[PDB]
Amino acid sequence: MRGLLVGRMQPFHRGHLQVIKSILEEVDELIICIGSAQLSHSIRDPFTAGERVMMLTKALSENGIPASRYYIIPVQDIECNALWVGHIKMLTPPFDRVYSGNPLVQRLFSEDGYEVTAPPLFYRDRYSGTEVARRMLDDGDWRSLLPESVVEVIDEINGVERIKHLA
Amino acid sequence: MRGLLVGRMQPFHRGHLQVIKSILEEVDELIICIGSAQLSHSIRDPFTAGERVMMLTKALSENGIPASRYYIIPVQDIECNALWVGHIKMLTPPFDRVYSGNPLVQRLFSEDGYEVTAPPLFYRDRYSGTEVARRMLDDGDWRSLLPESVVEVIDEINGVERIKHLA
Amino acid sequence: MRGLLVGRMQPFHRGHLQVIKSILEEVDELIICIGSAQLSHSIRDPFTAGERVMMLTKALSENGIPASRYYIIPVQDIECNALWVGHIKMLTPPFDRVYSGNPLVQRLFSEDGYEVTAPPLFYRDRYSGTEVARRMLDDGDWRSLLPESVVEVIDEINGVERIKHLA
Amino acid sequence: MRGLLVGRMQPFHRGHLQVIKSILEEVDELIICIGSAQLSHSIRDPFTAGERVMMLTKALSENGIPASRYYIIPVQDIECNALWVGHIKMLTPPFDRVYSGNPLVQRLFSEDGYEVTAPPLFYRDRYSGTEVARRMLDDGDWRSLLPESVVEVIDEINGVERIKHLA
Amino acid sequence: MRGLLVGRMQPFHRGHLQVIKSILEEVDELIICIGSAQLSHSIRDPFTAGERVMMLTKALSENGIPASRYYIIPVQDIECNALWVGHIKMLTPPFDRVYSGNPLVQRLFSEDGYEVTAPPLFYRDRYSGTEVARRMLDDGDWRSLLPESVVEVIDEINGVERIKHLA
Amino acid sequence: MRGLLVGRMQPFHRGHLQVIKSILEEVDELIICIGSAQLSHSIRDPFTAGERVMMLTKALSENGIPASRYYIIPVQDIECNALWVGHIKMLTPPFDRVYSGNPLVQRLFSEDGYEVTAPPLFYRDRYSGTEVARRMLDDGDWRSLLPESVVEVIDEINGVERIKHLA
Ligand SMILES: NC(=O)c1ccc[n+]([C@@H]2O[C@H](COP(=O)([O-])OP(=O)(O)OC[C@H]3O[C@@H](n4cnc5c(N)ncnc54)[C@H](O)[C@@H]3O)[C@@H](O)[C@H]2O)c1
Ligand SMILES: NC(=O)c1ccc[n+]([C@@H]2O[C@H](COP(=O)([O-])OP(=O)(O)OC[C@H]3O[C@@H](n4cnc5c(N)ncnc54)[C@H](O)[C@@H]3O)[C@@H](O)[C@H]2O)c1
Ligand SMILES: NC(=O)c1ccc[n+]([C@@H]2O[C@H](COP(=O)([O-])OP(=O)(O)OC[C@H]3O[C@@H](n4cnc5c(N)ncnc54)[C@H](O)[C@@H]3O)[C@@H](O)[C@H]2O)c1
Ligand SMILES: NC(=O)c1ccc[n+]([C@@H]2O[C@H](COP(=O)([O-])OP(=O)(O)OC[C@H]3O[C@@H](n4cnc5c(N)ncnc54)[C@H](O)[C@@H]3O)[C@@H](O)[C@H]2O)c1
Ligand SMILES: NC(=O)c1ccc[n+]([C@@H]2O[C@H](COP(=O)([O-])OP(=O)(O)OC[C@H]3O[C@@H](n4cnc5c(N)ncnc54)[C@H](O)[C@@H]3O)[C@@H](O)[C@H]2O)c1
Ligand SMILES: NC(=O)c1ccc[n+]([C@@H]2O[C@H](COP(=O)([O-])OP(=O)(O)OC[C@H]3O[C@@H](n4cnc5c(N)ncnc54)[C@H](O)[C@@H]3O)[C@@H](O)[C@H]2O)c1
Repeated sequence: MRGLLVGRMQPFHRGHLQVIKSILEEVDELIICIGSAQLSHSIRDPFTAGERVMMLTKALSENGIPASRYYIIPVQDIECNALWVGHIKMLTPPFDRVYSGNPLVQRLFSEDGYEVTAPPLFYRDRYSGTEVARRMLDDGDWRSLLPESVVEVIDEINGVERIKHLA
Repeated sequence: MRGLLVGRMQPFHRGHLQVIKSILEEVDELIICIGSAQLSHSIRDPFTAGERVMMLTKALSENGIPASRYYIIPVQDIECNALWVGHIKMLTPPFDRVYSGNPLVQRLFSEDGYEVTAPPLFYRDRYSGTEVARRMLDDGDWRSLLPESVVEVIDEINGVERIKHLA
Repeated sequence: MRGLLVGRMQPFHRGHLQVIKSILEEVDELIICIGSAQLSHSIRDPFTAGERVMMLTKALSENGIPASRYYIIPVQDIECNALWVGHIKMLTPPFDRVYSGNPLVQRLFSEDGYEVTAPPLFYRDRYSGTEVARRMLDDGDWRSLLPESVVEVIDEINGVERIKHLA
Repeated sequence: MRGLLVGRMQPFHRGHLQVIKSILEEVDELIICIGSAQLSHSIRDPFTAGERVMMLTKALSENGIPASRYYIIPVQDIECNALWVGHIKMLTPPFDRVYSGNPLVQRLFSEDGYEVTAPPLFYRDRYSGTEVARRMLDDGDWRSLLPESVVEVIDEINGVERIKHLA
Repeated sequence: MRGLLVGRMQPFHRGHLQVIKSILEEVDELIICIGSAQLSHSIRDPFTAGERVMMLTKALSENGIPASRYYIIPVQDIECNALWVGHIKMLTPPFDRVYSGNPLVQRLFSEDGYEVTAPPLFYRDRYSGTEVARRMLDDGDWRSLLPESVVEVIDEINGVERIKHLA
Repeated sequence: MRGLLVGRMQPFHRGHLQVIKSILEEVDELIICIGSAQLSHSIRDPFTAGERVMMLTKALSENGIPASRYYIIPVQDIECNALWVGHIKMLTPPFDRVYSGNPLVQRLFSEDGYEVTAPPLFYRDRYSGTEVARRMLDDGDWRSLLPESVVEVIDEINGVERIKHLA
C-alpha cells in the first residue's frame, strides 16, 4: 500500500509534518512529491528543490520516520493540467491513494480514477507557507511554525536574508 | 561528505550497483540522479523515471544498503549543457565529489570547479545498458547482467515485451 | 474566400455561434481556431481542446452548418506575441480575413498586414465565458447562454462538477 | 464508434488514402491527427501542418468522403513518450480504436489500454513519404504516388522547389 | 573592467541613459542585456527585442558613447530563477560588476558571488517605463521622458498606435 | 542599407571573417546573428554564445572594422523552421539583404520574401568549423585557420582542453 502526497513545501512546516505522520498510519510508504520544483527565489516559492529536499530529509529523519518508508521526488510543473497526473505517474513508483487539500490536485486525480483523501487540517491558521513567509518578513515568530531541523537549514542557507531582499 | 552519481540507469544493472558500492566506501551519502528522466519507450531509454526509481529502490534495499545513505532524484535533461550543472545543483542537496565515466558530465563539472572521479569499470563489456537491451531483443541472457530485484521489476512491468515491440 | 476566427470557446456559447453565423454570410469557409488549447481545469479555461472540439462539432452540426464550410484547429499558446500570427499561419490553411474582438489579436494581425474585422457583439452582457462560469458556480441559469448540444456535452463530461470542485 | 489515425502525412499519399478508406468501413468517424505538426522544411518533414491540412481536405473531399465523417487535428510532438497518449486525448474527441503501423504508437496506446489495429499495407514499396521525397529530388515520377488534389497543392505551394533547395 | 546592466528597456528612457553614463565612468565597457527579450505587444512590454536594440543603438550613439564601449545582448527569460545568472553568463562576455536596482536581480547575482551595485535613481518618479506607457495612453507628455532618438524610433514603428490598441 | 549574416561561429574563423569583409563592401551595417546560442560543449558546437561574442568582438575589432558597423546578436534555435525567420526579425533591427550559404536558411528567408545572397566561398576546404575541430583533436595546425585574436580567446578559455575531453 503506497500513498502519494504532493506539496510545494515552501518551506516544509509542522503542518506538512503532522499530516505526513497521519498518512504513515494507514499506508506502508508515502511518495512525497516536491511540486513546483523549478520555482525558487520568490516570496511564494523561495527555496530550490534541492534545499527543500534537505528540509524534508532532516525533518523526517530527526522525527524518527525511517527513510525506507518514503520517497522524495522533485517534480517541475507543466503547462497542461490535463497531463499533470500522467506527469507524476511517469516520475514516481506506483501508488494507490492520493492525499491533498488542493482542489485542482484532488479533481485531476479524481478524473483519473484515483481515490483522493483530503487529510485533516492541523492549525491551517498558523501552519501555512503564507504565514511562515509573512512572519519572516515582519520579524514575527516563524521558527515556531517549523520543525527544528527545518529552521537549521533555513539558517544555513540564509533563507530569511534572501526572502527579505526579495520583498 | 556527500558524493553525486549521475546515470540514466536504463536499466539499473550490476555495473551500476558495484560502482555505487565502491563510492559508498569513501562517502557518507550518495546522491543518485536518474538522468534523462523525461525519456522512455525507446530502445536506448525504455523505462520511465518512476520505473527506474523502483529498480534502484529494490536493488539497493535488497543489497542491504541503508536508505538513509542515498537520495534518488529524477532529473530531466535541458537544452543548454552550459546550465546543466546548475540544473543538478538546484534539484539536489549539497555535494563535494562527482562520480562519472561520462566525458561530458566530467568536463562540465570540472569547468564548474568540482572534483570529478571516474570510478573503475566493472566488466564494461557485459555490464552496459546497450548490452542489456541487445540481449533482451535477441533472446540472450540479460537476467545475468542485472540485480535480481531489477529483473523482477522488468518482469512486473513487461519490459521485454515493450522493448521488443519497439524494435 | 476563407476567413479566420480565433477563440478560447470556454465554453462555446450562443455569442460564439451567432458571430460564426454572421461570418459565414460573407465568407465561403471559416477557420475556427480553438486558442489556448493547452489550458484546461481552471475557472477561466475549464475544458480541454478535445472537449471543446466536440462542443463546436455538435453545435455547428446541429445548427445545420455544413462541415465542409469550416475547419476546427486547436492552437496552443506560445511565449512570443511577435510570432503568434506566424504560429497560426503555420497550422492553418490560407485565409484572407480575420475576425476578432480581442485587441491583441486584432493588433497582431494588423501589424502583419491582414484586414481585421471586429464582428458585432451579440448580448456581450450574458453571452460571455465569464458569465457562463459565473452562473455554473452560483447555480444560475447557464444552460440558456449555451447551444443545447453544448449543454449536453458539458453534462456528459461533468463540466459543472469539475468547475465547482475547482472554485 | 470513433477511430483514431495518427500520421505525419509528409505528404498525404495514396497509401494514406486507401487505409483511411478501409477504416471508414468499420468506424462511423475517423479522427485524423497530423503528427509532428511543428516540423516543416526538412527532407523528412517538408510541409507545414497548415499545408498538410489542405492536402487532406482536398483529397478526402475530392474522394467523396463526407466532411462530417472525420476530424483533422494537428498535433505537435512532446518530449515524453510517456505522456504522448494523454497529449492526444487532451486535444481530440473520444475514440474507441486506434489505427497505426508505427510500433511506438501501437505500444504506447496498448500500454494505455486501447485496442490497436495495424491496417493492411497498400504498396508500402512505393506509397511511402520516403519514396515520394526520393522521387521529387531525383526527378522521378512522384505524382503517381499521390492523390491528384495533393499534387495540385504541392504545385501551388512550390513543394518540389522547396525540397530540392533543402537537399 | 567590464560591468553588466540588465534591463527590459520598455522603452529605453532618460533614466536608463543617465545610469548607463554613470556606469561608464567607473568601467571600461558595459554589457547591456535587454531582458525579457521574448515579450512584446503588452502594455508592460510593448516593444520587441529588435526594436529595443534600435532604441539603445541610436540613443547611445547619438549621445556620443562609442560603440566599442558596450555590448547589446537580448536575453529571453527562463522558468528557473536559480539558473538565470548562469543563463546570462552563458550568453555574455566575462564581467566583474553587476548594476541593478531590481531586488531579484541583485539577490541572484549576490548568491552567485558577484558584487552588485544599485545605481543612484535619476528621477524615478517620471523616468520609469510605467510612467512612459501611462502618458502614451493618456495623451500625456511622454516624449520628455525619452531620448530624442528613442522618440524617433517609437514614431517610425508606430509605438503609440500599438500601445493604445492594446489598452 | 543593413544586411544580415547568420552563423554558428563554432568557432569564428578566417572564412567567416573574409565573408564579413566582402559584405561590408556592399552594405552600411551587418547584423551578425550567432545562431544555436543555446548549444555548447559538443564537438560540433563547443563554445558558448558568450565566448563566441568575445571571439567576434576581438577579431572584428583587431581587423579595424568599426564597432558601429555591425550588431552581434545571439539567437537560440526554435523547434519550428516555419517561425524561424520571424524569430530572427523579432530579435534584430530591420534588414534588407540576407547572406548565407546554408540551404535551409536561404530557403526560409526566400519564402519570406527576402533577397538572399550566397557569398563566395573562401577556402571552404580548410576554413570550416568541422576542419578546425578536426585539427584541434588530432593535434593538427588549427591556429592557421583562425584569426589571431580568436586563437587567443580559445587559449584563455581552454578550448582545446575542453574539446579533447569531450571526444
Ligand atoms: N503543472 C501542473 O499542471 C499542476 C497541476 C496541479 C498541481 N501542480 C502542483 O502542485 C503543487 C502545489 O501543491 P500545494 O499548493 O498544495 O502545496 P502546499 O505545500 O501549499 O500544500 C501541500 C499539502 O499540505 C497540506 N497542508 C498544508 N498545511 C497544512 C496544515 N496546516 N494542516 C494540514 N495539511 C496541511 C495541503 O492541504 C496539501 O495537501 C505545485 O507544485 C503545483 O505547481 C501542478
Ligand atoms: N541536459 C544536459 O544538458 C545534459 C549534459 C550532460 C549529461 N546529461 C545527462 O546525463 C545522463 C547520462 O548519463 P550516462 O550516459 O553516463 O548514463 P549511464 O547509465 O550510461 O552511466 C551512468 C554511470 O554508470 C557508469 N557505469 C556504467 N556501467 C558501468 C560498469 N560496468 N562499470 C563501472 N561503471 C559503469 C558510467 O561510467 C557512468 O558514470 C543523461 O540523463 C544525460 O541526458 C544531461
Ligand atoms: N500565444 C500568444 O502569444 C497569443 C497572442 C494572442 C492571442 N492568443 C490566444 O487567443 C485566444 C484568446 O481568444 P479570446 O480571448 O478572444 O477568446 P474568447 O472565446 O473569449 O473570444 C473569441 C471571440 O468571440 C467573440 N465573442 C465572444 N462573445 C461574443 C458575443 N456575445 N457576441 C459577439 N462576439 C462574441 C470575441 O469578440 C472574440 O472574437 C487564446 O487562446 C489566447 O491565448 C495567443
Ligand atoms: N511526441 C511523442 O512523444 C510521440 C510518440 C509517438 C509518436 N509521435 C508522432 O507520431 C507521428 C508519426 O506518425 P508516422 O511516422 O507513423 O507517420 P506516417 O505518415 O509515416 O504514417 C502514418 C500511418 O500511415 C500508414 N501508412 C503509410 N503508408 C502506408 C501504405 N502504403 N499502406 C498502408 N498504410 C500506410 C502507417 O502504417 C501509419 O499508421 C509523428 O508526428 C510522431 O512525432 C509522437
Ligand atoms: N528569467 C528569470 O528567471 C529572471 C530572473 C530575474 C530577472 N529577469 C529579467 O530581468 C529583467 C527585468 O529588468 P528590470 O525589471 O529591472 O527592467 P527595467 O528596465 O525596469 O530596469 C532596468 C534598470 O534600470 C534602472 N532604472 C530604471 N529607471 C531608472 C531611473 N529613473 N533612474 C535610475 N535607474 C533607473 C533600474 O534600477 C534597473 O537596474 C526582465 O527581462 C526579467 O525577466 C529574469
Ligand atoms: N531554429 C531553427 O528552426 C533554425 C532554422 C535554420 C537555421 N537555424 C540556425 O542557423 C545556424 C546555422 O548556421 P550555419 O550552419 O550556416 O553556421 P556556420 O557557422 O557553419 O556558417 C555560417 C556562414 O558562414 C559561411 N562560411 C563558412 N565558412 C566559409 C568559408 N570558408 N568561406 C565562405 N563562407 C563561409 C557559410 O556559408 C554561412 O553563411 C544555427 O544556429 C542553426 O540552428 C535555426
